[PDB]
Amino acid sequence: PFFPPLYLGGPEITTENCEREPIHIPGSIQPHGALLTADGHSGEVLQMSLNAATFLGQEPTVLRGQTLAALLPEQWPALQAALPPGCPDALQYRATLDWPAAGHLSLTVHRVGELLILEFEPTEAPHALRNAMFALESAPNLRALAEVATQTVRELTGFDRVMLYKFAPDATGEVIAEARREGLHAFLGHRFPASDIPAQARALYTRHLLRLTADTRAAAVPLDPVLNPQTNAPTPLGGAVLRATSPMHMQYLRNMGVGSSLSVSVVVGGQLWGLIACHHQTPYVLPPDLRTTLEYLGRLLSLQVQVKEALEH
Amino acid sequence: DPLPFFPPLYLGGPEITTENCEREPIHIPGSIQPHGALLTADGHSGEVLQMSLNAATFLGQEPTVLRGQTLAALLPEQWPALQAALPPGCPDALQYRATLDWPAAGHLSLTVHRVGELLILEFEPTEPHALRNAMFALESAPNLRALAEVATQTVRELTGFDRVMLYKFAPDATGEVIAEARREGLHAFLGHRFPASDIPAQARALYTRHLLRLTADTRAAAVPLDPVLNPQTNAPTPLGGAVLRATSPMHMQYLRNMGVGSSLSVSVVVGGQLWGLIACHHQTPYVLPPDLRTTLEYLGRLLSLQVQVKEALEH
Ligand SMILES: *C/C=C1/C(=C/c2[nH]c(/C=C3[NH+]=C(/C=C4\NC(=O)C(C=C)=C4C)C(C)=C\3CCC(=O)O)c(CCC(=O)O)c2C)NC(=O)[C@H]1C
Ligand SMILES: *C/C=C1/C(=C/c2[nH]c(/C=C3[NH+]=C(/C=C4\NC(=O)C(C=C)=C4C)C(C)=C\3CCC(=O)O)c(CCC(=O)O)c2C)NC(=O)[C@H]1C
Repeated sequence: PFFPPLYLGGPEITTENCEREPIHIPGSIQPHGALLTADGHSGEVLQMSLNAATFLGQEPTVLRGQTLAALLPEQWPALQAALPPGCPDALQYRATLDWPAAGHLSLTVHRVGELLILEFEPTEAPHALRNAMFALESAPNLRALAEVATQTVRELTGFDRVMLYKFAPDATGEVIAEARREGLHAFLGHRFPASDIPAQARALYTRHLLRLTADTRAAAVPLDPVLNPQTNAPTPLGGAVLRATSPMHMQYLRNMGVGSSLSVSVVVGGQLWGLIACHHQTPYVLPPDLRTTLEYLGRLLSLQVQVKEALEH
Repeated sequence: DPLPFFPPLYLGGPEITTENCEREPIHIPGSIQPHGALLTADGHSGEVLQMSLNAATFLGQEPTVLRGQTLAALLPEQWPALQAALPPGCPDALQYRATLDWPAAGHLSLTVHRVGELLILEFEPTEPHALRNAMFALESAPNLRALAEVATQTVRELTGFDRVMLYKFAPDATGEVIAEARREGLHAFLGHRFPASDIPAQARALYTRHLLRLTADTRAAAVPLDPVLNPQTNAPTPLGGAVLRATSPMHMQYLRNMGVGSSLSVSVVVGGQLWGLIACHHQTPYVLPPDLRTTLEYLGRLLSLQVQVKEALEH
């Protein structure tokens, strides 16, 4: 099972008890965006991120009483239809708000039980994803596929290091491809132990396919209240992208000199086959539309990985 | 019985009947549909070899001035990118896409692929989160039928076609409409099954490699290539990879009896085999711009993944 979260008085994590930290309920978000939680029937704002006022331009109390109906007039019916009660929590709906305070905000929503979870991020507004698509499909073999993948992500994103990391039967990992800026250590062809990705994370990532950490020195921003009023229990945030990262992982990233990280699941036959992993040496907020392209590449790559191992076995 | 291709009409081959369908060489019609323009050019030197007769009106240049320059002089910014994305020896399914600003014709969608030592270049006029939301809605479908229904309804909402079907093949190559989303007043095709000779066996081999094709006007005349034969070889030009390829006149007649003016279709390919077809009908002529087609090409890949995922939850 899991320990209780810190903010509920559970034990601090060490390298003895990695497999039991409760990552999906850290009660906080990364600061490049804002998070609200709302009631699925009334649309009543229940929890908000302490930085909401920044992105939404709203007096702190005004929000925690208001309703999505009133708060997002055009979006609120779309949310009802898009996310019916009973739908999986992996289902996301996104729209773009041309919001008064901040030019354009990206809105992504999904439902956990009776709770909707809204995330707000700055956004903006050609053929590389189509070109990348055919380039993945014309690769002769798994090795060539892997090199095209990492190189494509690197040209689309500018990350300093993009690796394709591949799982072995006993959760042992290996870097089979890597595109990187000049002058970095090379992680190509290395293997790492199975505890580097603990079992409770491996389950979450077969379900939700993208996660990121935009700044490894930034402090988390708490939800308020931290417990869901509906349940007086921790809000599950496993599916939110703004979800705050475990401090045990952020400490490992600083020991490496990494300012920003992103990763994408490659799920083959209902099992996590590997990851597209991105390093950057400095902080880096990847804009939602660009992330969506990596989301597409994850499904493309997942399909082609199966095609290409089939022509070996 | 499977039989090898007739020579094309313009090399003295016979005309086609219900008796010799599987023998029409559909990959070398020697012509394009008129809503765009097609050039061919030597893979290495860049010399322009063939062009469709209509290429003057889409590119605003005399045919002889166009043929007298190399791609390095006609598309200076694109030629080096053309060389890097389509190296010699690469498969003919590998495509490269770029948008152009052309003086006379506005914004131009350039799609390139290579066949042998020949670069084929197609030019078409080109013009929020629907795809992303569509992607998530496809993956949360409980089951195959739900998935079929979401897919055909998404595709209609994105294109507006009168009738969008998901057509699934059986082991003996018969087919059955397993889902459709159609316009009020149209008669359903849901549940009908059709014989194996409705898609002949030379077309099934073509449709596993190239994944999307379309007829924009069932009543337009084809636009010839000029010259019709490749000066490289004095053999016909492989146009099998070209979305601008003109359609067999046999199939264009079947559609006019149906009252159909426009046709599009996307292959769903599973385990290296053609699992089925996303098929779209329209009663009037109808041209879908290339960036919109790209969204359909993405969905055809996503659906192929999702179908496997759904079938494996089924034993
Ligand atoms: C006592 C627990 C430890 C631990 C926990 C932990 N690790 C993750 C996530 C990841 N760890 C990864 C391992 C690597 N990243 C690299 O860059 C390299 C080498 C180049 C390795 C071997 C990876 C790829 C992830 C994925 C997450 C991501 O995208 O960054 C978590 C999950 C945190 C969360 O879900 O919020 C946790 C709890 N890691 C250890 O090394 C031990 C000390
Ligand atoms: C003697 C040859 C005949 C023939 C030729 C032919 N047919 C195709 C391609 C297709 N035929 C299809 C059949 C149907 N279309 C429909 O709308 C329905 C029912 C709703 C059916 C049963 C389909 C789906 C295709 C694929 C292409 C498309 O969807 O438009 C070809 C290939 C054309 C080419 O690649 O250039 C050919 C040569 N059809 C016959 O029925 C016989 C008489």
